[PDB]
Amino acid sequence: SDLYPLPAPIIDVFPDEGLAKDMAKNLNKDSVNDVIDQDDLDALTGLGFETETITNDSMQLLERAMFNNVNIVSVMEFGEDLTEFPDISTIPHLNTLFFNTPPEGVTRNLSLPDYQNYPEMVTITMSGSNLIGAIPDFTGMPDLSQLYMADMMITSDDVPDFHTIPKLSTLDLSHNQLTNLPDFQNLTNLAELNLSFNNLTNTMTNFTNLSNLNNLNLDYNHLNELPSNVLNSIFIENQSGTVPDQIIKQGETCTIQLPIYFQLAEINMLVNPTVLGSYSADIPVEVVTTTNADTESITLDTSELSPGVYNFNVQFNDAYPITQEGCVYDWVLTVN
Repeated sequence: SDLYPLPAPIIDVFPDEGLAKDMAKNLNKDSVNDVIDQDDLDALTGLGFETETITNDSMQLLERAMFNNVNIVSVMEFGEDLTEFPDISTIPHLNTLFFNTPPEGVTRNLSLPDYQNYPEMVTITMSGSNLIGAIPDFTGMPDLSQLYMADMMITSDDVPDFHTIPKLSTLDLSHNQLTNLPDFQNLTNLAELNLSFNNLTNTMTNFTNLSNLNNLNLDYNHLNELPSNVLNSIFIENQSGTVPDQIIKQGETCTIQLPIYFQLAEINMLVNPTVLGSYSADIPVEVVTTTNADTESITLDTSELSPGVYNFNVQFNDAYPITQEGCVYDWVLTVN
């Protein structure tokens, strides 16, 4: 069944320099010429890989040995020609697959198979590498409970409405460029959903069926308004957006709508209640600023301004040391 017969040298069981070297290290043997038996493999519970010459093809050579007790695989370092960890039948009890993120300014690409041979899989982590294609709607991992796919250049078309992973409690899609999200129908046990550092703008999906959600990280997105069904679970400290431009007659005040402020306020997620309305100049110019909760509007006293074109903003949740951006919303106000 492809299984090389034992006893035999590592380099003969695993006929690629890179893979053999790593396998030597995994088995605690000094040489790729060192002889291994089945007991040596039965004692393994984890497999690390770091030699960058390993390819998708080389890594398949792993189905030449039976790994009865390995429950974790960790790709700590890897080259361009390793683009996925394969779907082999020799790791029956694998619980965890982990790609470490590459070094600084090092681009790697990874795809994610619809794995059939790891039915006991619980955690997958591929963060830090560009996703090739899309995330499959997984069929063969009925116990998958954590999935980390941050910093992969994921777009909304890459994310399916996952049907066959009902036990998932954590999902990390942070540091991607998501503009929209599926309203998930069978993630009824999802507890944590991380969507920080994305491109969610104005509004997003108001999740109908996330029965067990505790934590929805929306930090560093561009929402004007938060999804009411999951408000308790939201965390935001920073947020940057715009509100629509306006034209007013000289001497009038300016009022904007901004439900996010009062939503955050309601949920005790404002570090600092004060709102600072201001327009730009050599040094930015402050203006008196008040909040009406019933209309979820903020009013700026723009009544002293001469006719012109003004780059306005509102700022709130400022607590410089620990926030870092605060919440900001810009717009152009024309006064005539």
